[PDB]
Amino acid sequence: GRYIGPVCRLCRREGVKLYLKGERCYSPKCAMERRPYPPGQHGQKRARRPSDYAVRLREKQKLRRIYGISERQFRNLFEEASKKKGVTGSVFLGLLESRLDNVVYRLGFAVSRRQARQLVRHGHITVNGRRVDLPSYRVRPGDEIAVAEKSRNLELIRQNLEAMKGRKVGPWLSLDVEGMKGKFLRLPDREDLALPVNEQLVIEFYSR
Amino acid sequence: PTINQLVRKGREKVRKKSKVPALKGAPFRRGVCTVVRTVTPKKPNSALRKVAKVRLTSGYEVTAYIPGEGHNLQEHSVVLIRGGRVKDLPGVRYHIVRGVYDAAGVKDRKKSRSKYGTKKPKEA
Amino acid sequence: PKKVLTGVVVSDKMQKTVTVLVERQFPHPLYGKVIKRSKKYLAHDPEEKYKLGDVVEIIESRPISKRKRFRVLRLVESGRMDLVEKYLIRRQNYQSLSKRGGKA
Amino acid sequence: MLTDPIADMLTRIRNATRVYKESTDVPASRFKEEILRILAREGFIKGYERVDVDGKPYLRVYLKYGPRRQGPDPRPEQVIHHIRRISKPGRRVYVGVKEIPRVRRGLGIAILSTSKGVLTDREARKLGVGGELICEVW
Amino acid sequence: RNLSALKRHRQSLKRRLRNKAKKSAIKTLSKKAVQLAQEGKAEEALKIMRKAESLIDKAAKGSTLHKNAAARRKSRLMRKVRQLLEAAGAPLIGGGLSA
Amino acid sequence: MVKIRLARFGSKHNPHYRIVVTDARRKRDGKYIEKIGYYDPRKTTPDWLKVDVERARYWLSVGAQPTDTARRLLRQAGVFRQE
RNA sequence: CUAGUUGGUGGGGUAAUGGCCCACCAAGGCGACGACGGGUAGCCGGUCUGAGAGGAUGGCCGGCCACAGGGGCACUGAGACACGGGCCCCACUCCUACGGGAGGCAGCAGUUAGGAAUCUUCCGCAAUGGGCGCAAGCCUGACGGAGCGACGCCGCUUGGAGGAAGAAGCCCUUCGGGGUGUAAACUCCUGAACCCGGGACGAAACCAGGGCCACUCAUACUGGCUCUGACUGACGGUACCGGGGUAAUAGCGCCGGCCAACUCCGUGCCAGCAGCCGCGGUAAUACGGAGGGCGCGAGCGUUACCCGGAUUCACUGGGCGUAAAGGGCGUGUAGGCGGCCUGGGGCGUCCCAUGUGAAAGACCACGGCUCAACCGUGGGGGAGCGUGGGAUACGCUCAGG
Repeated sequence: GRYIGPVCRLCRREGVKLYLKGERCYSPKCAMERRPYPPGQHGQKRARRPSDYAVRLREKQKLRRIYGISERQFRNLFEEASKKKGVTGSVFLGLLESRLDNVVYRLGFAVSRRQARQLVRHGHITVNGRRVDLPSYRVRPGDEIAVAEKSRNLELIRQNLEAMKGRKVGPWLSLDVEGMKGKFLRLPDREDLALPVNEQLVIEFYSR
Repeated sequence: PTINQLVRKGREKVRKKSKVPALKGAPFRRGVCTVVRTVTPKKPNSALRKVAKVRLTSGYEVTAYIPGEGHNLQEHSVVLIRGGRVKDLPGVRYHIVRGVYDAAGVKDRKKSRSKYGTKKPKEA
Repeated sequence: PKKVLTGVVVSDKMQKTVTVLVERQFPHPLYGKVIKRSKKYLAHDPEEKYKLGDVVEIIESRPISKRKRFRVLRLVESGRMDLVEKYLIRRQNYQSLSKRGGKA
Repeated sequence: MLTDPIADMLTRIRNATRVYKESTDVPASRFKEEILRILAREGFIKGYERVDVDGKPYLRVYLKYGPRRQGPDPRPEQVIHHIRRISKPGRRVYVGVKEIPRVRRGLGIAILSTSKGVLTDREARKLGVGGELICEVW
Repeated sequence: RNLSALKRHRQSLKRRLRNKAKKSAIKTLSKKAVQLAQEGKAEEALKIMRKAESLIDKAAKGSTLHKNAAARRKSRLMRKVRQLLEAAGAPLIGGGLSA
Repeated sequence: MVKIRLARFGSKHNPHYRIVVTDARRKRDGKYIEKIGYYDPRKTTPDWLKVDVERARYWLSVGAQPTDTARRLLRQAGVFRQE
């Protein structure tokens, strides 16, 4: 079971904003607002010069907690992105962004990555018609990711797809807010993501 | 060594020697207590380390440490040995597994209970 | 193909049989240098033809006796004890290196 | 005795260049001359020429160096930074055309001796052949 | 218990006996002949040899001698016989003997 | 006796046979003499039965005796149609 | 170390060569290039690790061998020295009217003993395949399945959004306050479990009626094609589809350094921790609890063992003045190595073709299960060795100088 526990506390430990809640993580309350110091009895105390490990560790934990994924699954993606041709760093990020549950989030259906995970899980999602309830499902280029008809009437889905009016979409995506459809055009490139991550250190961490 | 020498005598592969003849190269061995003495430390350290002579099913008669604040081991108590020496007690090469057979777990152990085999206390 | 080999007759001490000393070469499987080993075959010599010192071609045959599966196909070059010597001299060092020691 | 003529030559060369000799003699042998041919062509030595020392045949090897330098130790960079014997008596080394090494990522060479003559690793690969791996230069 | 295919053993014993009986006849005649050639008596030495030859080939008919087992027997026989007959023999009947 | 038969190679509930030329005595999933086709019982794909009729005919050419089901598949790929 | 020992001649036996076996003759065979003896081993495609070289490994699956309570033996057969066939001996078990009889799971399942430890006395012959039969069909603990045991791998579950300058409890405090913490409470949505309905692939042959071909004198056999053709599922009413529907297993290790994670309290060289260095004798980030934190998540941690780190046996890839390491010196055997020129040979060496290198695995590509793990198809690379052809610089050999 992927984490499930206080989350704005991770935002804090990474001393960087993490959108693990979609909304609110804007309204002066992501906590990273007037309280960006780590959680716990020591948060306010001065921080010491981190060790090379600490740095590589913290960097990976970030990139990972961003997609609310287990180390177990995370690692396998990485070792997969290591074998396949091309700059491991980005190739890795490509695969992370190809998770059906991520895409859903990326396409505005869900407000957060967690929410999207559930929508996919509870069947409210489609992939070329056939429904898919596997969050780890890998979306390929040229796949329509529509909202389940039976759910198209769901209060939740109508709100999000509403506010989704106007909101642009990643250059590797595209969506028809009408039939609540969207397409995975291509694998995003490192540039396409504004991730507060340095895969450089993530690769190095799995080097040790 | 010359190449021709290497061809003649060649390199000798290193052999490691066990540090735990718990025989059968087993993970654990059960034995019977004989003496529940109490040795004294070495070089600097000082105290009353609780030890126990054990007659293993492996045919060996050994000395084993008894971890924990307080134990309940006696003369003929059945026990399980897990291997692991004790830096201060020359001659003790294995620890006794607490929570198995006759060795009761440590009472009032609220932390590293996995070791000291003590069940989870029910928080009132 | 019935295997054919070439060696020297290092022994004519038996009846209708001779000891051919076939030499062989090859690269050491790990250190690569070309090493050179050798083996003795007892070959069938009916005519009692072949003599000590002869270079002969041995041919894989049907068993003739236990420890004897080769027949002297033919003679390649007669007389040349320079080879028998090595073989004998080597047998001679054996005459020691035990509780005493081999000459020089 | 002179155990390895080829190795003797690479060393004479390594030795002379380290002190910046202009020339440098090495007893002549068809084979050694064959090697020098490559050394020149690959531009490692100004060139070489037959000569007679004390009546016996030798090969003058005209050494080549970089230009003078700045700061302390104005000694020129060597053109022959390296030059090591590989196949050696009592440890011969032969390679198939698929095993011909790629010296210094291509910036260096390797002189082989093939049944097609003495060639450099590139030449050998072209002619698709292998053979005793004489040396390595870069 | 009871693996009714005991029958196999049951039959093995018969066959064993049937074979055993063919061979002993074979050996007896073989010597019989060799010994006649031995003593130089041409005619009867061959006469018997032919029987031996026959029994042998018949033994190879079913699975008694079978194979080259039969061949070996015949050759070792006709050989021994013709040679021993070199005592002023002159193979009369020349039965099992291509003169 | 040499046969032409099926060899279970699928997985639980996902059977996939291999029309094979083996000796009657081997495990059904043992070492065969040659592969000459494959068969997907559940036609999970448009290509659920290849047969290389060329080879089959060769094996039959010399005693290969097909299991019934094997023959029925060989017939489908017209190994017998003699038109 | 060894006399059937090494060879020979004649002979036996075999499908067949052969001291395989025998008679006679000769005077042998093996070893330091390790005979003989002792120990260990079932061996192998592969597997784990490793940058590689290499190291370790060979259980599951496939190939070979060996054994069948232990030892020996043959019969019958195409084939056995024959797990569920036979004979004798071995001790043991059982029946005995005490003379004498009967037995032998290293097959599936199961029992018992031993052990830290290893399953159902299950379903089925439907599928694969196998034995007999013309066929119908019979047999099939092989097999196909279900069951027990995160024992391993893979997948998933144990909610989502909002929600205070921030409840209470608990912890710390410079007593101002800080922390647990949007966490909770609560609101709304979502809705695993669970309920209701539908309900599968795997099965098409073998073989109900009709039509037709090949062979044939035949409308007698035999074989085939085809059509409308029919029967058959253990798993299982399971997967899956549709509708309804509840916020609803966690956890485990660690926070002195190596090593990511610190405060209070208790304890007082005690009780305890401990992989190493070490920690505890009144301020302990090292013992016990708590708060907080770090890691990972039916997972987490320990023990054991292998490699990695360990270039710590060094071929890749190390060394020997003083750190461990030159034998005290010579003479020389075997062996390793080889001045200049020419010619022959082509053994090493290099090239080409060809054969073999199994399958599985590894690599790349595409494909199947919602992904993946897993699996399918295809392709490429690959040492080594056999065969034919070729080259001749170097090494070797021969001849000459």
